[PDB]
Amino acid sequence: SMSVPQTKAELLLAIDKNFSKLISYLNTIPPEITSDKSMDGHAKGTEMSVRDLVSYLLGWNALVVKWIASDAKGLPVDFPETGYKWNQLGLLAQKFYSDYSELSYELLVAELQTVKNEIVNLINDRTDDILYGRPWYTKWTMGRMISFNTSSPYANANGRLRKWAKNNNISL
Ligand SMILES: [Ca+2]
Ligand SMILES: [Ca+2]
Ligand SMILES: [Cl-]
Ligand code: NA
Repeated sequence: SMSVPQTKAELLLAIDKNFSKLISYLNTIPPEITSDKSMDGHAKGTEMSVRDLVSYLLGWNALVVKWIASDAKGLPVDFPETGYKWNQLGLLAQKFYSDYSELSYELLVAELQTVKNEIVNLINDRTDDILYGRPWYTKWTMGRMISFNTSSPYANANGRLRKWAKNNNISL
């Protein structure tokens, strides 16, 4: 649907559309301002930087790749992550923050592009039946696990960046 992809084609489209927009925004923003803690954060009342936002996106995108790739190698997978429950997603996002705290904006953007390319490759190697035809992780399809961690967060990031750019001298 327009809300949540329900086919392989829709998933690829949402990724392509939302990521193309995101990368256009990330390539526009002067890197010199990407450490200002001037964006509203995920939890209300917090603040984050553009670099921090890229770090959060990278963590979710790397995670879904790790789930799929590890499963495909016949390895057990902890969801959402080893040591975390599904009601600890803020805590998990803070792991990403620490994981990537010393990485530059430029390296983060490059890494995000790399893992986005890898998720597209994983999708391309599969079919609609694999992605949407049956459950994969408990009640959820693989395709939904992918959009939940890629196209949906990309679109949220795009909206956050549009709002922020209005107060930071950036047209986009
Ligand atoms: Ca903001
Ligand atoms: Ca505050
Ligand atoms: Cl989703
Ligand atoms: Na989906």
